[PDB]
Amino acid sequence: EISKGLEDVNIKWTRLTTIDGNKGILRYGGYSVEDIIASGAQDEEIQYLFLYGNLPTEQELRKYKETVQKGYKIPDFVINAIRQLPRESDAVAMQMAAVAAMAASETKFKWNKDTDRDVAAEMIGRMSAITVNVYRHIMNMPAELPKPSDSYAESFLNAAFGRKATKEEIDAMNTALILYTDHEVPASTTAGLVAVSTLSDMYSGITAALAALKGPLHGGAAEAAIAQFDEIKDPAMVEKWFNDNIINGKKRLMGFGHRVYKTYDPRAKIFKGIAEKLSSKKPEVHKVYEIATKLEDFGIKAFGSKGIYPNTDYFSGIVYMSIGFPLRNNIYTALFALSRVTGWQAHFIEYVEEQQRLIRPRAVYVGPAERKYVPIAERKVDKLAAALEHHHHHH
Amino acid sequence: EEISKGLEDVNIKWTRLTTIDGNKGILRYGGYSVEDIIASGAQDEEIQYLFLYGNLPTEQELRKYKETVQKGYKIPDFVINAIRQLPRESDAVAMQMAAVAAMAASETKFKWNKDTDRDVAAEMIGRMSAITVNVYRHIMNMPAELPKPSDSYAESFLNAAFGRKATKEEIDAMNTALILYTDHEVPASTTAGLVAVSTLSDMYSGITAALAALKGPLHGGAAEAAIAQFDEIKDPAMVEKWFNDNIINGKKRLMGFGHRVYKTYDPRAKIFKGIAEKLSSKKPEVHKVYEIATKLEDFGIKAFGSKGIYPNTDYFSGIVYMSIGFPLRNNIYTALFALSRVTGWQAHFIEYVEEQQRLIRPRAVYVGPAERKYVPIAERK
Repeated sequence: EISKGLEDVNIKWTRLTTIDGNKGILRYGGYSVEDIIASGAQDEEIQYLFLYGNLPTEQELRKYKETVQKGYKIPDFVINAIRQLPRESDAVAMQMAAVAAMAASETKFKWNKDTDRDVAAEMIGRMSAITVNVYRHIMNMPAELPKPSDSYAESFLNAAFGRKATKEEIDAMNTALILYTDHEVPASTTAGLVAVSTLSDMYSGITAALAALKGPLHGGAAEAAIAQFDEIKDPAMVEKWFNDNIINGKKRLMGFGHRVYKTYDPRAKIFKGIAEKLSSKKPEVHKVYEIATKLEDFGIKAFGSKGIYPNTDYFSGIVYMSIGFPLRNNIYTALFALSRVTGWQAHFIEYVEEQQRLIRPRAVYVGPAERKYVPIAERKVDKLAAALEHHHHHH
Repeated sequence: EEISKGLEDVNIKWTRLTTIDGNKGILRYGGYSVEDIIASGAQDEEIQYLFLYGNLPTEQELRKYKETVQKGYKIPDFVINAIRQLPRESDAVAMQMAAVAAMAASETKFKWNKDTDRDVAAEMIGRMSAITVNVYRHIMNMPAELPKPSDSYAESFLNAAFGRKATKEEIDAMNTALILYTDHEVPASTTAGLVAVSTLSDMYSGITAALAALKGPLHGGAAEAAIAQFDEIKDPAMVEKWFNDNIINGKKRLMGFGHRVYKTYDPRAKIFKGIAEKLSSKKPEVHKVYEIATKLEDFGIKAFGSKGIYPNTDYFSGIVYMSIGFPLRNNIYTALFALSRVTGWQAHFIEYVEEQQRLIRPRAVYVGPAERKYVPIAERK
């Protein structure tokens, strides 16, 4: 029997994350994300939580931040690994090309309990520097690096855009990084787990994670929802669009439904609120929000009874857009990777350090039976010669 | 709650491509034994075609196929530079990964389509040659260069890599090597790539992820490990002693022996040994390694043969590569593996996405902390 999609197959144990799909609770190391955000946590604290297993003291957090900020400095050839690419490239593909360059140069990486967390921490800073430069390259802006500031989110926004971000923007970006840190074991995490299962380096693990994330069944989810709202164009048209395209089944309602949440995504609940506030000050963005909420009611009424509700990516694009990030080049998917790099590395360490096993699944053979090899010369037989071979005079 | 450790007993897909008889020691591609394939003198292109199309090509089909592959000999300057801007101490397979990653990014119009997947794969097999040529050249501080069209892919590869006309013996050996490593089971490289294309990510990303896995020492580096082992023995008269001091006492594993499937001589090793003997005999330092290798081989077989532990493909492969002219450094042999295996990878990705597409998304068992209230940082310790 084939375990299609490895669905319901346990690839590892984890301490990091758990989801209650029926109550809609997402917990990091035991802490609910709703509680984390309501308490005003820094994303750095949640990074620390993932890498160390507990929330940091003030001093620990102070030290952790220093280590992360070392990653703000990346070599020029890593930057050039981005900028030498056609500007049309997917943003996540750009991230992949840079980390692959980085994976190649990191010849002194070793899996080691003494250094794994520092390596990962600095890499989270490098991921900010990379993402900043992916964005600038896509926008035909000069290269630049993140610099230390009061928050990791602020350092990222300010360098990405080359301006001082508002407190509200910084806060929204801080929440986004926290909300996308980890979630079960999707295809990106899984691909990375497979790579490090060979004891390949952390960077290659991330590289493989990005390769899976590039696909439209994993990446592009936040962009798809926006494209859907833009397709509707006007709020008065929502029901007509909803009828012509969703109810009769011509296309899927983007940003609805989930493999685990049979209720409202806790991440979506949080993003919706932020989306309302931030978009309210940008007339063009607020319109997208109004289209989104109007569509939301039609979706819940139609699909709510079948456990199909808004997921995290229904409103996340609107939040990113309010902050200042455009739809093009799947930039939102790159923002997802900036966040998810913490979960990825945390899972890789957990795997390699405490439950290491070479990953090597099977395939069921359903091909041709054994047959003798026929040299190319005798493969296309001359019809006339063949027919004449065992022929005799017959008239 | 049971963990499928290493996914070892999990069927991740079906395949029509490859099968192994571990008791007889037979490897079959689309029903054809590699022994029979090599004895009959097939070009690797015929085997690339067998993997991508499901049958051996006619003369006409092969001719069209070669043309598409040769288009892959021209790759953009930024793919080449994705290699050459890297430190030369970089791992060869890592250089390959960075190159394919840049390519994946530039290929913005790739779409999975039953009508075009194979032409894409064919040209990519040619690009993979172009990439490996330049990975080798960069490691050796040689100028960049591209393969040129000829009747043999193996020859186009060798002539571009070394910048000289390879002998027939060298071409044949490389052609055989490409065939022998085309596909085998579903290792971490095939698997990682399968997980990536299961999101419908592009073929190039799929290759990129496969390379990510292959870079690890539990997957890559096997040919190199065996060579390092013959070199620590240094002399052939020193073999018995080295074998007692390092193997009998369990201090290190006998490299290039044993296999998860073959409980008999690896059919790839049998073919490789013959080539290694012939090709190395003409190069004194390499011949020295072959002589160590065969002498060690006898000890291994008398000691471990009864438990079904015999020489595998990586026992002699390094000697073949060295005789052709490729050095031990930077895991170049693993890059040469990737060069061959790129056919099997793409063939598996196509088989999966076209005919058995399913998003790969396994589970993790939670064994972490129970629920706890968030504590603001002011009140910690």
